[PDB]
Amino acid sequence: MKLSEVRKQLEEARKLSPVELEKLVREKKRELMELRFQASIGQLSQNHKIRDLKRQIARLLT
RNA sequence: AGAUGGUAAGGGCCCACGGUGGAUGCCUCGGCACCCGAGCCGAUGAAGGACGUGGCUACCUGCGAUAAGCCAGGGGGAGCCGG
Ligand SMILES: [Mg+2]
Ligand SMILES: [Mg+2]
Ligand SMILES: [Mg+2]
Ligand SMILES: [Mg+2]
Ligand SMILES: [Mg+2]
Ligand SMILES: [Mg+2]
Ligand SMILES: [Mg+2]
Ligand SMILES: [Mg+2]
Ligand SMILES: [Mg+2]
Ligand SMILES: [Mg+2]
Ligand SMILES: [Mg+2]
Ligand SMILES: [Mg+2]
Ligand SMILES: [Mg+2]
Ligand SMILES: [Mg+2]
Ligand SMILES: [Mg+2]
Ligand SMILES: [Mg+2]
Ligand SMILES: [Mg+2]
Ligand SMILES: [Mg+2]
Ligand SMILES: [Mg+2]
Ligand SMILES: [Mg+2]
Repeated sequence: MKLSEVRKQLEEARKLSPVELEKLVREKKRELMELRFQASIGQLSQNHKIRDLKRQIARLLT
């Protein structure tokens, strides 16, 4: 259901849009690295966080 | 003084049981033929690949650094996160 949620947020991301798109993506990107960085060490990772964040990025990218 | 009976190191034939081997029968996601349909794709980068892509992934499948996926329109009505 998280889809309907984030979607509206993105045309909502039309304060600055292409610019905030980029700002927001870059952010989600870091969170992703921070994530897999901790995922590699083992004792700081669950799971579904990644794929959810991965696809999260995708629709932002759209 | 004479006679003709036992032994099986092993071998043979037959019976029983077993090993090995994978024929025969049954089966079938595959193949074959015909008939009907349908019949082009590419510089808006094809056909076909290489590399990559999953939290743990060797291969196959799918996909392309948005990477077993992204958006929207239909379908569908309880399961789903390929093998
Ligand atoms: Mg721009
Ligand atoms: Mg994933
Ligand atoms: Mg955009
Ligand atoms: Mg004698
Ligand atoms: Mg004997
Ligand atoms: Mg003997
Ligand atoms: Mg056998
Ligand atoms: Mg042309
Ligand atoms: Mg050109
Ligand atoms: Mg191709
Ligand atoms: Mg990999
Ligand atoms: Mg996954
Ligand atoms: Mg990984
Ligand atoms: Mg890996
Ligand atoms: Mg592959
Ligand atoms: Mg990615
Ligand atoms: Mg897929
Ligand atoms: Mg999956
Ligand atoms: Mg899983
Ligand atoms: Mg399953």
